[PDB]
Parts: sequence; C-alpha cells; structure tokens
Amino acid sequence: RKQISVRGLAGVENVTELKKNFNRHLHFTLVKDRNVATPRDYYFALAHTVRDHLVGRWIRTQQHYYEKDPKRIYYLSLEFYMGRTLQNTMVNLALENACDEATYQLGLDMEELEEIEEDAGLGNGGLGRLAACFLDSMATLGLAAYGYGIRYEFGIFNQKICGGWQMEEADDWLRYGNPWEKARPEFTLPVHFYGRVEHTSQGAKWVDTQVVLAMPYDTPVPGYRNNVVNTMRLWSAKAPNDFNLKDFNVGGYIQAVLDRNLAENISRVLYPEGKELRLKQEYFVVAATLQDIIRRFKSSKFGCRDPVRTNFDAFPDKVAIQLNDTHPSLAIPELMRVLVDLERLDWDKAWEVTVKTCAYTNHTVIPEALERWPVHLLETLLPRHLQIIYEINQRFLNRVAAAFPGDVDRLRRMSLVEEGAVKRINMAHLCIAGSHAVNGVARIHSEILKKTIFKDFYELEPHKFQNKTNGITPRRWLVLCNPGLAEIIAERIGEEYISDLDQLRKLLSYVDDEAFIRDVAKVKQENKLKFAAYLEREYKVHINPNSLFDVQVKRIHEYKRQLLNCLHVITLYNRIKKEPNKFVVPRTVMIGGKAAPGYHMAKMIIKLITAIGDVVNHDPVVGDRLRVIFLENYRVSLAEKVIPAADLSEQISTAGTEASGTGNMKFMLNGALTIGTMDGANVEMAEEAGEENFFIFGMRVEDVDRLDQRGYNAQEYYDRIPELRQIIEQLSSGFFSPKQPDLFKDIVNMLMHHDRFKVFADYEEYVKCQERVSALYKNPREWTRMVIRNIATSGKFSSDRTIAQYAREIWGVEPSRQRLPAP
Amino acid sequence: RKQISVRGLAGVENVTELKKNFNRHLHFTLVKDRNVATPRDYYFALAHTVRDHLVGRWIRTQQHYYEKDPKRIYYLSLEFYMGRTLQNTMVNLALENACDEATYQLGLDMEELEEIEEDAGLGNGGLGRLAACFLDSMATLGLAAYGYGIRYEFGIFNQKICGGWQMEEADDWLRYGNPWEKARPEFTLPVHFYGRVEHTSQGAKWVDTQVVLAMPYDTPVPGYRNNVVNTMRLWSAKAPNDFNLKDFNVGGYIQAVLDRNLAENISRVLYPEGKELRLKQEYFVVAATLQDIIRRFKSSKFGCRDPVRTNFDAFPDKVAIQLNDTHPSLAIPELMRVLVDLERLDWDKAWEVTVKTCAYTNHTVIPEALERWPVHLLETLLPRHLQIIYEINQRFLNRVAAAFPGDVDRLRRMSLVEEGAVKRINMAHLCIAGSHAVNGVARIHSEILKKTIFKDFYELEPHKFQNKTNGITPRRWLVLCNPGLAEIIAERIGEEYISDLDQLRKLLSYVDDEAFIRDVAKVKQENKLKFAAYLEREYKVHINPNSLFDVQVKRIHEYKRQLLNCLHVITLYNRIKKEPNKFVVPRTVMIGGKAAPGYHMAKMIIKLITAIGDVVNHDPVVGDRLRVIFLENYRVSLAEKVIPAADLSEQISTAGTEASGTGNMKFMLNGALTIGTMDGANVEMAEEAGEENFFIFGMRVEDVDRLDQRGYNAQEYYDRIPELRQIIEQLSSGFFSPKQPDLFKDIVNMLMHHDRFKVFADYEEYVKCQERVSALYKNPREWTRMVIRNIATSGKFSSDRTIAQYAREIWGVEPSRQRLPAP
Ligand SMILES: Nc1ncnc2c1ncn2[C@@H]1O[C@H](COP(=O)(O)O)[C@@H](O)[C@H]1O
Ligand SMILES: Nc1ncnc2c1ncn2[C@@H]1O[C@H](COP(=O)(O)O)[C@@H](O)[C@H]1O
Ligand SMILES: *Cc1c(COP(=O)(O)O)cnc(C)c1O
Ligand SMILES: *Cc1c(COP(=O)(O)O)cnc(C)c1O
Repeated sequence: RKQISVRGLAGVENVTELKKNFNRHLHFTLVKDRNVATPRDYYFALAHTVRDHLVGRWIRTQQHYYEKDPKRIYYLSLEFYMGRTLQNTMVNLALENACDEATYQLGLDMEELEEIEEDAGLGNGGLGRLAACFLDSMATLGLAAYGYGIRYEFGIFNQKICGGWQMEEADDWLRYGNPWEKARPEFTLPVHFYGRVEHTSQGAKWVDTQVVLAMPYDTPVPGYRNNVVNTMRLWSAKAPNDFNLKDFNVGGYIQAVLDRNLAENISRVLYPEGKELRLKQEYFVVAATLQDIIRRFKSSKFGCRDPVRTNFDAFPDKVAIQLNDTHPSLAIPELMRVLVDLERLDWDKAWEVTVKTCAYTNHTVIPEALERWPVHLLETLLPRHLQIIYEINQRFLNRVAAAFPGDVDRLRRMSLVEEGAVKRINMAHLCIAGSHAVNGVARIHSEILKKTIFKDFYELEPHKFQNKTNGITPRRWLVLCNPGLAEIIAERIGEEYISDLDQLRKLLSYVDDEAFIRDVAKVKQENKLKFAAYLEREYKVHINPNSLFDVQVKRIHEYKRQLLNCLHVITLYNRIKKEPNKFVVPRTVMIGGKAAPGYHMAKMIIKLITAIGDVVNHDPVVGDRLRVIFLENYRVSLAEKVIPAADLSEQISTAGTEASGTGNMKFMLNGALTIGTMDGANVEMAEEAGEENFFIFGMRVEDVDRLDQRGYNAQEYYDRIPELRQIIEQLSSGFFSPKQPDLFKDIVNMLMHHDRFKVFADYEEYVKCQERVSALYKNPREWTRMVIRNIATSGKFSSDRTIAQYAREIWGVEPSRQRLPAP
Repeated sequence: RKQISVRGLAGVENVTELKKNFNRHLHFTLVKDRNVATPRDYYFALAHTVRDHLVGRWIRTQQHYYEKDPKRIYYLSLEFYMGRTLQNTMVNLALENACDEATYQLGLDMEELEEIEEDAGLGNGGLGRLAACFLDSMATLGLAAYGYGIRYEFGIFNQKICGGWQMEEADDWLRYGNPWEKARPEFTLPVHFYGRVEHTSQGAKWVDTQVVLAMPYDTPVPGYRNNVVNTMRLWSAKAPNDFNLKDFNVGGYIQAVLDRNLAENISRVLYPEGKELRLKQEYFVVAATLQDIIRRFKSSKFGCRDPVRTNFDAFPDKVAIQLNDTHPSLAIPELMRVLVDLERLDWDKAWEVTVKTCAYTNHTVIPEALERWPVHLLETLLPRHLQIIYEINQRFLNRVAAAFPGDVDRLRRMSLVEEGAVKRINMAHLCIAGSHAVNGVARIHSEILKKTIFKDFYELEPHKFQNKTNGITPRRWLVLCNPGLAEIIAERIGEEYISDLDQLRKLLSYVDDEAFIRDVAKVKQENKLKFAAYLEREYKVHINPNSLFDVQVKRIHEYKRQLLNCLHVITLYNRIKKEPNKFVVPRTVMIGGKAAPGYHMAKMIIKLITAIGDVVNHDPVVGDRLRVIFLENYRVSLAEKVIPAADLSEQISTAGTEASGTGNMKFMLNGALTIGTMDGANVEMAEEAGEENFFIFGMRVEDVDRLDQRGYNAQEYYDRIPELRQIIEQLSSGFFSPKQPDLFKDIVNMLMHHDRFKVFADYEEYVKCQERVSALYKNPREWTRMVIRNIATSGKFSSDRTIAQYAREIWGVEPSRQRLPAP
C-alpha cells in the first residue's frame, strides 16, 4: 500500500528519458500522432514533459509542509499576470538545456514552440504582475505560501491597432486547454449570495440564499533551483445545474437561464466603478478561499492537534491571509461570519483572531480611488455581511472614542460607513480596522499613507503601519528575458546573485573597465538586434538598429504622460525637419500599453501616437533619424522581449501620482537608464544608483501642490514656449491628420484649457533634460559606464527582498535558501 | 521527426511496468497522492494505465487504415449504450489478469475500482446496446468502421424508486470527467440552422443561418485480442460565444443568452415527439458527421486518386453510411445537399451516390411508430433540406408511375408527404428512396416489412430488402459478465469459441457427461449466490440462492407485459396461502425496468410490484417460497449482473408486438431458460434450440387476430376463471394497496375494459406453463441438460454473425478476424 509513491517515475535530466516522456505525452496523453500533430501539439507535448517534473517536486514540497506544519501564507489577489510558463519552468527547474537537446534530435525547434504559448490571461496590470513575482520569490525563499484568485476564461481583452485605432480583440487564451492547471471537481464548494438573516437563539441564520459553485484549478509554481513547488489555486464558477426541473422552480419558467449565465460569469472576465458583478467576484473568490483555509487548518494535523476546538486560538500562528489592494477585503467580515455564525467563537474571540490573521498592501495614492461599495448593494447580495460590517465599525468607533474623547469629527472622518449622496462603505477603512499591519508599497507612498491619507488611523494605531517596497523577480526579469546579460554578470561574481540580487553591487568594481564595458554593451547589442528583427516579422516598421530606444510601456492614461512624450517627438520631428542635416542622435521612440475601454482620452492618445507614426515615418527628411512606434498588445511576454532592448526608460508621470512602479525597476536592471520625475520608487532607484546616475527631472510634489494653490493656466506656457506654440498649432491645422484635421481637437482643449496633470508645466524642462541624454548617448563609453553603475544598484529591488521583509516584520516566518531534497 | 514514434512505450503484460505506470498516473496525471487519494482517484489511475495500451493500438490501427485505405463504414445512430469500459478494455486486451496482480500488490481490490466507474450514460435502450454491440464486433472482424452519435452530457435519467414510485433522478455521468474520451477542440465543425435558401445562376445558397458548432470527443473501441481499436466520435453542441460584443447584437439586448442555451441542449439530454429539439439533434449529428466523412474521403489518399471529381463516383466504393433507424435519415437530403450545392455534381450523379451509399436498418413492428416531421418545421429550420426532400419525392413518384402506370393510389401511398390536418414527410419512406438496402432485424419482422408496411416499396424494389438478425457479443455478454460459465466452457472446447460462438455446438457432446452437468450448475449457483449478496448490499431484502430466480428486465410498458407477470405472482402467492403446507418450488421473482417519464400506466405497474412485494415479502406464511423485487434502475452494469444469475427469462410479450429483442439472446448464452410467447426472437431462438428446450406458450399471432376479429370481451375471461376473479378483486378491494385501496383502479379498469394486449387471454396457458416450469427445476440434472442444449445453440446470436452478414451483403467488405501486429 505505501507501494504507491513518487520515488522512481521521472529519471529527470536524461535527454533520453525526456524524449521518452515527450513521445509518451504526444501519443497517449494528447491521443495524437506525428502524421497529424501541429506545432501546438508538440508544444503541449513539451509542456507536459516539463510538467511531470514540477508535480514530482510539488507532491514532495506539499507533503513536506504537512509534516513540518508551517505557517501557511495565503496571498489573496483578483489578478495574477503570469504569462508563459514553459521557459520559466525550465530555467527554474534546471531543465533548460536538456529540453533543447531533445527537441533538436526530434527535429523540432524549441523556440518555435514556446512562442506558441498564450500569455496566461489571469492578470491585467502591475497589481497582478507584482503578485506573480511574489509567488516565485515566496517559493524560492521556501515559505509555505499559496496564491489565490479567480480563473478568468477570457483573461482581459487583447489589443488590436485597427486603423491605428484600438479594437480590443477577445482573449480566450484557454480555448485549447492549459497543460499547467489541473481541475479539481472533488473540491467544489458553495459561494452563497442574496438571502435573508433570521436572528435565531444561538445567533442567526442566513436563509434562502442563491448559491453558485466554486470549483478550483491548481497550477504549481517552482522556486529557483531549490525544488519547492507551491500551489496557485484559481477558482471557477459553475452554476447549480438542476436546470430542467430540480427544485420545481423551473418548469414554471426558465428564467434560471439567467442564474446559469450570470453566476457563470463571475469567472468569465477580468475588468480592464459600481457593479453588482465586480462585488459578486470579490465575495466569490474570498468565500471559497476561506472555505479552503479553515479546511487545511482544521485537518493539517489539527484534527490530530486540536487542544482547543481545532481552534482558531492558534489560527494566527498557523495561517496568514494577505489582502492585495482593497479587492479581497471581504475576507475580514467573512472570517467573522464563518467564525461566529458557523462555528460559534464569541464575537471578541473571533475578532482577535481576524486582526491577528490579516494584512493589507495598499496600492492607491489618491483617496478618490479607494474602493467603496453602496450599502444597498451590500445589503442586497450580502445581507449578513452588512450586519457584520456595521458591528465591527461600531466597535471601532467605541475604541476611537476612548482614545480621543470628543473629537466628534474624528468619529465621522474615520467610520466604515460614509454618508453622502448614497451611504457607502469604505473598504480600506474596513481593512485597516481589520488587519494587524497595513503597508504601503513605496518609501514615499507609505509616508503619505501615514501623514495624510490614513493619518487618523495612523494616530490611533501607529504600530500597524509599515513599508514593503515593490520588486521584480530576477529570474523572469533578468535571466529569462536577458540571458547573456545574466551570463557576463555571473561570470564576474557567482550564481548566488539571481537569488541574492544586491551582490550585483560587486560589479561596481568594474565601472571603468573597458572589458565589462564592450561586454555589457555586447549583450545589449544582441538584445537590440533580436528585438530589431521581431518588429518586422511580428508587425513591420523600419527601425535603424543604431538608434536611441526611448521606451515607455505603461497603462495609457493622462497621469502617466504619453502626451508630453508625443509633444517632445513632435518637437524633434520639426527640429530634424527645419534643420534637415543637423547632427542629432537618432531615437526610435516606442510607446506601448493598452487603453481602458470606453475611456475616450486614452483611446484618443493612442490615435495621436499612431498618427505621428505615419507622418514622420514616411517623411523623407527624417530618413532614419526619428521613428515613432505604438507597441500593439503590449503584455508580459512583450515586456520580456522589449525591456532587454531598452536604452532609455521613460518614467514621466506627474509628481505625486505614482504609488511605486515596477516596470521601472525592470528597465534599471536590464541596463536601461531611466528618464523620469521624482515619483513613487523612481526615488529609491536614485538612493542607490546615485542622483547623477539617473535623469530625474521636472516638478517634484511641492511645485504641483504650489501650482494647484496659485492656479495653473496652460495658456501662459503656450504663449512663451515657442516650439510648443508651433506644434499645438500644427495639431489643430490637422498636420497630423489631413482627413479629419479637426480630429485631435479634444487633445488640444484638454491641454490648452483643462489639464489636471500639468503636461505643459513639465514640457520645458523635459526637452532640455532629454538633450542631456542625447549628449550622453553619443559618448558611448560614459553612456555604458552609467548603464553598469545602474545594474550594480538593482539589488534592493528583488521580490526576494520584499518577500523576505513581508516574511520578517508581518508574517512571522523566516526565509530559507535551502534546496529541498528529492524527486 | 521520425524519432517521434509509437515504438517504445510497451511494457504490456509486465506487472512491474503496469504498477510503475499506475503510479505515474496517480502522481503526475491525476496530480494526486496516496495521502490524499480516494477510491475514485484509484479507479481513475487504473483507467489511464490501460488507456496507454488502448490509444497506442488505436494510433497503429488508424495509421493502418490510411496506409491500406479500406472502405470505411460509418454507423450513425443517436444512442450508444456503451456501459462501462475498464474490465472490457482489459479482457479484449488480455490485461485482465495483469491488472489484478499489479493492484493486488498495491493493496487495492480490482472489483472495488470497477464499481466506481459510471456506466457510459450514452444511451437508453435496445437500439443503443445493439449499436455498441455491433461496434465491438465491427472491430473483432477487422472493419474500418467508425461510431458517430451524440454525446449526452446528462444522459437519460437514473431511475430511483421513492416508496414505490418512479422518481427520475439525472445522469450526469460526466460529473467527474470520463478517462476514455479525449475532447478534440481542434476539430470543431459548424452545423447550420434556419436561414433562407437564396437561388442564383448555378444553384442555391442557404444564407442567413444560425450556426451551432459541433465539437467532437473520441473514445477508442477495442476488438477482442486482434489489436484493432476503432473510433466512436461523439459530437457536443457548443454555441459560438462572441455573444458579449461581436456582431453588435448583445449590448442592445442579451436575450441572446437563449441562443447559447438552446444551442447547448442539443447535447444536454436524451429522450425517454414533434420537438424542434429532437429534430435539431438528429440533423446536428448528421451535418456534423458528413463533414468528417467527406473530409476523410477527400484526404485518404483520394486527393491522390482523384482522376475525376475526387469522384464522388468512387465515393460509395470507399464509404458506407448505416442509418440505424429513421433518426439519421437527414443523412440522405444532407449528403445530397453538400454534393449538389457545394461541390456541383448534377442531381442524377449525386442521387446515384446517395443511393449506392446509404443503407437503412428498421426496428419497428408497426406502421404507427414511423417518424414523420411536419413540413412547417422542416421549412422553418431546415429550408434547403425541405426543397431536396421535395425533388427527391417528385422524382420517386415518377419511377413509381412509370412502373405502375395508372395506379394513382400507389402514388399517394408512396409519397414522402403525408396528407391531412398537418402535412408530414414520412421519414421512413425517405430512407427507402435514398438507401440501396432496407433490412429487418429478425426473419418475421423483415417479413411483415415486405408483406405489410412497405410491400408497395417491396414491389417497386425487391432487391433492397434484406434481413439481418440482431445479436449480442459473446465478449461482453458471456466472457466478461460471466467468466464462470465461460471457464467451464473454455476447458472442454477451447478459447476459440469467443470469436466463433457456433463452436458452442460442440457443447452438445457433453450433455451426458455428468461432470459438466454439475460444472454448469455449480457456476449458476455461484452466480445467483453472488447476486443474492448484491441484493443485501447495494440495497437489501432477504434472498434465498436455491430458489428459482425468475427474471423480467424489459422496459416497463403495457405490451411488454409485466402486468401478466404480476397477476401470475399473485396467483402463486395465494396458492402458498390457501394450503401453506403443500411444498411449492420456491421463486425469487425479480421484475426490473425503467418506465417512461410521464407514462401513467407504466408508472403504475412499477408501483404495483413495489406493493405486491411489501405484502408477500413480509408475510410469514411464505417464508421464502416466493418473493418479489423490482430492480431499481435497470442498465447495462446491472444486466451484466442479473442476466448471469437468472434461471427463467420472462419474455412474455403479446404475440405480433416485438420485432427482435437482444435481451432474449443474453439469457440463453448464460444458461437460463426462456418462457414466452411465439413472437420475433423467441421464434429463432426456439428454432436453433428445439421447441422442447424452450417454454413457448400463449396466443400465437393467428390467435390474437382471431380474438380481435371477434372482439376481445375480457369480461368473459374474468367470468370463467376463478383464480383470476380472485386476483382481480384482490387489487381493487385494495389488498395490495391498503392505505389507499382505490389506488390501483386505473389498472383494474384498464385491464377489465381497455387492455389492448389481452393480458387475460394469456393468463391460463401461461400460469399452466409456469406449473411445467417448476416441474423441471425440481429435477436439477435434467434442468441443467436443457440448459446445456440451450447454451450450445446460441452461436447464431453473436453480433459477429450479424455484422459479418452486414459486411458481406450490404457494406460490401469481407470480415477479417486477423490480428493486426501492434504496437
Ligand atoms: N495529511 C497529509 N499528509 C501528507 N501529505 C498531505 C496530506 N494532505 C495533503 N497532502 C499533500 O499536500 C497536497 C495539498 O493538499 P491540500 O491541502 O489538501 O490541497 C496534496 O496533493 C498532497 O501532496
Ligand atoms: N494521412 C495519415 N497518415 C497516417 N496516419 C494518419 C493519417 N491521417 C490520420 N492518421 C491517423 O489516424 C488517426 C485518426 O484520423 P482521423 O481519421 O483524421 O480521425 C490520426 O490521429 C492519426 O493517428
Ligand atoms: C512590469 C510590467 C508592467 C509595469 O508597469 P509600471 O507602471 O511600470 O509598473 C506593465 N506590464 C507588464 C506586462 C509588466 O510585466
Ligand atoms: C440488452 C439490453 C436491453 C435490451 O432490451 P430488450 O427489450 O430485452 O431487447 C435493454 N436494456 C439493457 C440494459 C440491455 O443491456
């Protein structure tokens, strides 16, 4: 009977057993054959050849956690922007070299097959690109960690630039399956909605609820070469399917067609304000996921080690729930509904355990953006929960009162219930009330979380508030995407560095060396060529490989400032034009990002970018000195390509608007010099790299605050700054739009008359700051020289570090660089 | 690339290797582990170790067929009562033994695992077992045959008796997945619907349609020990899901949630009338299947052997289409459709092909059941197909007029358009006009086919009419469900009988060797014993293994006659009670059937046996001399159980009603005597066996037609017989009802006043025949020698015969029982 084991069925590295398991998977798993198989089959055969390995490990790893009994740290997040798992599972799992050999024999090119893979559409942006690094670093630093989210079938829309206009093409990545997940019908749990609270003798009962079924999908995550593979668990909604007659509800009328569908689309789609479905999604994921946690808590050796009712008395010791942005906050009242209505812990016992079990990483800098739901929305689909949210609140305000008697305005400033045109619930005030630690995500950002935005709460409980600066994984953002540059670097100092990133600091020691100079600039050369090429096979252009590579690949939005960036390109265009032969450096200026559907200004801004695009790039006198490029359907595996070929990172937001910034870091480590303003974490990048080593410019927060105070008038800059005057008049004449000259009319007025973000305010400095970079480009030695200084600096930006810190101050778990044994 | 082979994954009989592979599937496929695996997970581990051995073979067979390029025979049928695939994958592959040594060692009882598997809920009755049966033999006699039907998600209902009442529960057999099927998302086809035939220049176009997509699953089907595994490909309907934006349809209104849901349920469930669902199911599977059929055609080197059109002239030579019943009849206007509209064959050529290519099989005894669809549905949804059923009709009544110049009534009798209040297409007439073979399913059924229902069709084309007689398969129905009798038989005459069951005649030589006489009977007593255990362990009662186990397991219906069998179990009961003391040959009557949703009489007859039971079964005076049990939810996995264990075979239909009856044949092979009326398959069975070895009885057909001519006054029968007068007043005063006495009224009155099937006429001679049934039982030597004279004579009843008659006479290929190497 123990006879059934993991101990002999993967003979791992051998390029013989790898051909064996591939050919096995192609024929028997995939129930296909070489006379029929397409690239996509051979790719699936390869993904299972690498997947057999991963679950060897994963069964061992998990089983390990059941004996050792660690604190389980459950990351809740409604986005998980992973994006391709073949290559990453090969470099982390060691297997990279063997896979290339097996396919080489087999007559298949491995690289052909990895670009076959669809970006795991489970995330949309950085809140979920973050969560993803957090998942790989946690497992690398051997913590019994677990990511939890919803499965999205349709991800989040795909971008298509039709007519140089944005059409969101749909992304059902999943319509051929996913060789890395494993459905689990066996662990299908109810998520309840609507219903009615009866108050009954031993508390209450939440009766006549509608029910939707949550059904899980484990996908496993390897850690860099240490054999710990942990469990990402995504849920899917599947309706009750009694739908024909069961309950004698149907028959009468099949408006249950709508139960089936509405419920079924709690999994269908990631969002891109108020909606019963966003909130449906948010109750869904956290009900299900808490049902799981109570279950490994009750059984993981605790059906054994009960002493106290397999009690939650020891729940915060053993289990750790982390809230990523406000979207999971319903974990706080659900655990309080679960703990008191379902078991029976007295209210206080329950709360003690909630505040001890949770934490909340904040990603919002401006307070209008904190999630807040209508009480008539809460009281309709989550009735018991609104009761719980009202009682927590009450108790919080009694505690505020003991601590500040008579500051009556405090009581209403701090409440969970917000009065107004519509009485609301403020979800961040729920989390701070309900976690034992609140951390922001940037030096600067957690400061203002203390000083202005959460200050009353920071005054009532100063302990709670912490910092935990955002970082990249060195694996995906340094080795996968920048292989040779990982190489030349390891040469000089070891292999501990991809798992101990500030050792990059030893490269300091090479700043003047004309070897690591041509070295580093060689891998960058390689990189800019591979990327030179992709652009006219996937998509078509005419680069000049020599040129500056001005990259900005950010969510398209007003505060992010691709508008000033195009103003500079129009400036340059016209400068190359009026001075037809003037030696200036070249710059391939590429802006990439998806808009946000039915947001007119971001849809227009891309129209600007792909309007300049035709004009200047089909101007003769430009030739190859100026190039503008919109990167269509910019996503994680397009980051990995393009960040490698970056020279100049653009980081132009308005100061005070970014709460951190992760694409930022990614450019610094791949030897991409940042331009940018003093915001979010473009600041700590400066604290190590050195202010000189960084093109930090324009307004800081003070001057915007001071310009908001003295009234900002855009006309006044237009009338002084002379090439500005010129290019706005160009935009209105319909220079960049002969067929509808009128077309860009609203970008003009936006700027001219009503701009919140002060683009023109930082124009002036920007053209002269960008002139600093184009003296320096063409001082190639010193150019590279600052690029090395940059990389050695990168180290504090590894998720390794952030997890290690979340590990140490909040979670209460020590990191670990040990390799687990086995297969 | 040729290194991508089937060659090396073949440990086959190696128990060492089979255990290593159960293990790979539990840890790396199912991604589960011994700490957390359940019995189900162990079943699914085993379903996969074997599937390696199935699909390895299917790859070699399918390649084979394209290397050789055989005529391929397509069997479209809407029903495939597949019923449980593991032990039957194992015995046709010889792995039965090595799987139990490998699981013995791993500490898992194989029969346990075996009972975890759900029946393939792919069917409903006689017609779906016969399809699967033919299928198994199509494979053993080397036919390049495919099975094509509809994949029901939720089957047909599971039958559950509530207090005596049939409540239908549902059969979502697919609730945990199905290991044998691989879904083929890659091969999605559209089926068109509604739309509008727009006519132009060359020909017509069906424009503006609704499109549903048919998505296929493949399940390999293994022929006994010859290593040929063929294909059953079921289609699952799936709505296009651009419904969210595309078309611009939704946004305006998502009442399109209905398209999706009406589309989905072309597959959501089987039937149990003039439903557009029914008709959308029948058409679905036809449009879907003919696409793969012209696809394989145009591929299977018929690109190569084009010479003229990739000529559909040569199409019947490499294709065959079998319309098992009226249901795939749209296969004839649809093959025409593709051929004249899409290709551009002229009508006459195409008709030559659709006629040389289809072959109808009929299962009816009577005129009334023939499928007939109102023109207004064919015109609503299937507009182009209505126009071709009309030119086909139009041309046909010309051949008929030319050949019967002047008989007008024959033209209105052969018409494919039934006339009256509502205008129908008689879909059986279609099939005879497009097929080139029309065939019964028994000698007399085929006879009333050329003498009554289609005699004018028999007069216009005598050559098309055939007979082919149903058969069981000795692999499932003897080897698999009763290895015991199959062991005592295999020693005396050899294993060669399983592929050639007329070698069972040799058993006659041992009629008087008294070892076999007690061997045969040892097995039946062991069988009945095993099943008596089931009756106390999946549900319960108090059995007696020695009693005459009497069985009837047919659908519950008035003509199939279990109410006769009730009146006789209540005759017999009364007798144990007038004189308790007179020994009476004890019986355990078991009647089991699924009634039919919303058939009141059938719902009523079941509630009688679960009543007749409660009374006699509890009454002390009986002991265990007679008991009654209704078998809950008859289905192939129970038939494999109860048919082994039966003595009596209740084949009591009214004479003239039944056309063949596969059930009949299952009983004989498993050594059970038959009691029954001289209808359909009681005829040929009694003929190979001798009427002395059979318990034929009752109103012959002649007899019934006389009683009909004089008017069956049932009352007179009531008034001559006392033991009946007795049991009639019994029901009515409420003896078997008592809490609601009047409860059986509509049965008493049915019987007395409107019994279409003359249940009282066959009372007398039947209960007398049962008195001579119980005589023999009380003489086991001779009982078992009439059982030897029975088993030995089954031969004619293997489906390998029926299929051979079919390969050779209709499809036009010769069988092959040859071993194909593999793997
Ligand atoms: N009681 C247990 N003892 C050992 N390993 C276990 C146990 N329960 C679960 N596991 C392992 O942990 C994995 C995750 O378990 P679960 O927490 O049930 O999702 C399983 O796939 C097993 O590999
Ligand atoms: N042209 C071919 N040559 C060899 N094998 C083939 C060919 N076409 C199909 N097959 C095999 O037959 C199987 C079933 O083919 P199909 O008839 O397309 O369902 C495929 O999976 C292959 O294993
Ligand atoms: C890292 C990353 C980003 C980062 O955006 P920032 O605003 O720079 O933090 C965006 N998209 C993808 C796909 C990424 O991997
Ligand atoms: C063989 C079989 C039948 C056939 O029914 P008859 O009326 O006996 O021909 C019905 N149900 C099941 C489960 C069978 O296997």
